[PDB]
Amino acid sequence: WGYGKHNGPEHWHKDFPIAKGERQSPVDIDTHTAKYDPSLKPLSVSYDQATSLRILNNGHAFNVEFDDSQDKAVLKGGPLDGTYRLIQFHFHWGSLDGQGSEHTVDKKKYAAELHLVHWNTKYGDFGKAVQQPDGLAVLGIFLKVGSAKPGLQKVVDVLDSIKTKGKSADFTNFDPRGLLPESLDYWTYPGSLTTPPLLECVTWIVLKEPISVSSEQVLKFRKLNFNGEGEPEELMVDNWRPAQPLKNRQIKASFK
Ligand SMILES: NS(=O)(=O)c1ccc(C(=O)NCCCCNCS)cc1
Ligand SMILES: [Hg+2]
Ligand SMILES: [Zn+2]
Repeated sequence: WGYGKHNGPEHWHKDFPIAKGERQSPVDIDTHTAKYDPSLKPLSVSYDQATSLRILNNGHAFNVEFDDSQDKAVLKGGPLDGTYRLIQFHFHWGSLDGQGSEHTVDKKKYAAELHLVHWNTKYGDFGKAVQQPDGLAVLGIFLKVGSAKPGLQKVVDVLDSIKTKGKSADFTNFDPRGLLPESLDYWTYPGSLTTPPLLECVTWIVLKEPISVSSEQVLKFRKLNFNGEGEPEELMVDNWRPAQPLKNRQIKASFK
């Protein structure tokens, strides 16, 4: 599977039937139809004792992995019940600034979108979490083009080393707090993974406030390769899945 005409999102259903399920992601967030929910508690993002380990190019994006063998960088509060451990984070971006985010706000697409992945600790491990309806919590954050995001340059500078599919490199002491916007106001709804196996186990928390990154910083994302070393070069761009039908679901807001 991939993002090409012949193996892109419109073909995924052939191997992963759930692609046409009842709670798939991403989706369009209709701000006026969203319901401000007063019962929603505050989001509690605790990244102070976080430990990054490696950065890897998996052929569809690059993942910064974290040591989740202890509660070090966790997510809780908001719509969640229980603690979720941060396992990794990746992005989805476009070939042009006007596209790239998976989720959209009133049909508006951003240049990229960050996914901080967390799994519910009551299920023992990531593999067990994906066998549960409330197994994962992904914190989504939109990227717009403007000023440079300082907390992003360490990531951007390492991309030279992970150009092709399969490469990785040590990436310790990275602080994910530098990728968070000032506000934690969010939209929340029950969805899925946006890439196969597309399992429906995610409680999506998409933040209202976007972060800014320079034009220079996004380009470097576009220099990565989908292919491995010694194969025709395919620039890793447009690695995003379009909005899916909302169906019998309502998006709730933490603000008004
Ligand atoms: N895009 S996202 O943040 O929603 C997202 C987050 C995590 C994964 C992930 O871990 N996929 C690997 C599936 C392993 C489970 N074995 C099932 S067959 C995918 C998408
Ligand atoms: Hg699930
Ligand atoms: Zn993702």
